[PDB]
Amino acid sequence: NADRRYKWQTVVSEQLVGAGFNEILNNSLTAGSYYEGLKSHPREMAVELMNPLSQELNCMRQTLLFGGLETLSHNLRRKHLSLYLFEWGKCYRFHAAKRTDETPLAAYAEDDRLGIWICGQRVHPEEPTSVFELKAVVEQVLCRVGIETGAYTLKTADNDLYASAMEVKTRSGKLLGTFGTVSTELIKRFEIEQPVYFAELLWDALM
Amino acid sequence: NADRRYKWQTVVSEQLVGAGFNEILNNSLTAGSYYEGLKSHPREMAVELMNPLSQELNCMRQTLLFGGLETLSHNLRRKHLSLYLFEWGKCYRFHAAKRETPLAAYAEDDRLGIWICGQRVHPEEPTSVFELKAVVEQVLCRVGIETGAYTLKTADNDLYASAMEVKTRSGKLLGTFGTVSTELIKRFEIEQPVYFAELLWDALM
Repeated sequence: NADRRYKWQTVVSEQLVGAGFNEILNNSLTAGSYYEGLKSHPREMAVELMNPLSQELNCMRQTLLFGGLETLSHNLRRKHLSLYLFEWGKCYRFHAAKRTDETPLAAYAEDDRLGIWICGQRVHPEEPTSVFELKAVVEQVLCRVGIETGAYTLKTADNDLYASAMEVKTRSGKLLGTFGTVSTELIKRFEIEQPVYFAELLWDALM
Repeated sequence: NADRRYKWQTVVSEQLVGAGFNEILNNSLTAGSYYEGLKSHPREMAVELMNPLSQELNCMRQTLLFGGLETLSHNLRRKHLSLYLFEWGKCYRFHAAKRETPLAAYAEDDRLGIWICGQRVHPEEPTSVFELKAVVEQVLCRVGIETGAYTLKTADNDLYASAMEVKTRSGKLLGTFGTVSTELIKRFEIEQPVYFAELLWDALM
């Protein structure tokens, strides 16, 4: 139910704002090139527009990450020293068909996500941010919806969006999300001269 | 469901692309100033971002209209003569709740937006609201809604200079189409009539 979930959303948003965050909102339209060669979100699983105006800008996003990188790139150019951002938004993919009886792509799928970015200088002298600050806010979001630290563990991930990342996975085996340090190649691509810590939480799993 | 909704959407999209339309996709983030003064989508009904980076771009859209107007204005001023656009997307708002919560209810709904602008697609003849009416009927028919199933009634919707509501025998609103307000197309520096339909996907099926 959209109204009940929205009430929980704003409660989590209140806590992030309290921790110093800004809310952002990015187009679900994105660049196909962002996804070339990824295994975490393959280019071939992208939902493409029909007869788009641009051949470059023609995919729906599979992750919230890149909209965030763009917003970071943009705001780092404008001299923001310290960026703590979050975004609620839907993501989209095709699932590959298991059998070769119809089409290469079977189901279309969408899912709700919370994206969280910390970059630059720590808000409290020369002190940079770290992934530990991100872990701490991630843990507190889980906490705000009644998920205790004993209910899940952090495991090393193999996610090529990241240089290194932990998956948050419940005692029951529900993937809750991922957080870590965005891969070197991806941050260079968006001309970010500095590390970016990103978490992406699966809202359906937290509800 | 999403996969099923998606399957019908593409069916309709094929028909639109077949009649010359490009699919577009705009941010659900929009400018509040677009909504000042409107009765149809009042500014105060907007779902707002919390502590946004911009005091101007801080609202979620209530209609698909303005993102299209942005898109049109962007492509016209780059010498397009003819623009036929459609977009699938959610819209957002608060409304009065059911008389035990003090809070307004958040609502979201899937919509189809259709814009026609410029020279009619193949003599040098302008496009017209009648082209859009035909398209709308052809979309309705594709999802199994015969012309006898609904009527057109004159609308009072300040997004439009003039517009028609599409409504079922029972009174269910299926959508709205018409000619965009003079003041709204001037505000986006479009120098030319824009014909816009907005269909309520949830009501069609």
